[PDB]
Amino acid sequence: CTFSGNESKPLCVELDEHNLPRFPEWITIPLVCIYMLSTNILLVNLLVAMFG
Amino acid sequence: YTVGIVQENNDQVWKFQRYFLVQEYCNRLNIPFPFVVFAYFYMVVKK
Ligand SMILES: CC(C)CCC[C@@H](C)[C@H]1CC[C@H]2[C@@H]3CC=C4C[C@@H](OC(=O)CCC(=O)O)CC[C@]4(C)[C@H]3CC[C@]12C
Ligand SMILES: FC(F)(F)c1ccccc1-c1cc(C(F)(F)F)c2[nH]c(C3=NOC4(CCCCC4)C3)nc2c1
Repeated sequence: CTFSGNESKPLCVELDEHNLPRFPEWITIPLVCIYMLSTNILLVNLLVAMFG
Repeated sequence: YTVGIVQENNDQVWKFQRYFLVQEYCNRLNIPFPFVVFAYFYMVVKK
């Protein structure tokens, strides 16, 4: 990560008063789980069925 | 299997929902939304 946009890297995550990341894992992880489940598995199988 | 089964009864349900949506839009002020608020004012003046 880069705190400033000088480098060709993704911007660093926001930090709190202490120098530790500020986002909550208990929100992000379920989000990614649901997204992967919907995209990788369900949608592709639905496409297979419609093609058939 | 489910897609093969429920295909015949899908367009009929969609036509029913289409009636619902069309009547919702017709039973409406039929004004573009970003100015529709004015109507809500003007109309509430009369009502
Ligand atoms: C219903 C279907 C589509 C989703 C099921 C997928 C599960 C694997 C997800 C659902 C709820 C998720 C959990 C909700 C909350 C947490 C706590 C989290 O731990 C923390 O990061 C806490 C951070 C802190 O303590 O500060 C780890 C993931 C976990 C078990 C998540 C991991 C993945 C879980 C079990
Ligand atoms: F084939 C398919 F469509 F997957 C599907 C097949 C069979 C039964 C249900 C679904 C379905 C339908 C919808 C809906 F039609 F209702 F949208 C879904 N929506 C979502 C998600 N919502 O938001 C997410 C993306 C944005 C971030 C949060 C997670 C995924 N997963 C769905 C699964």
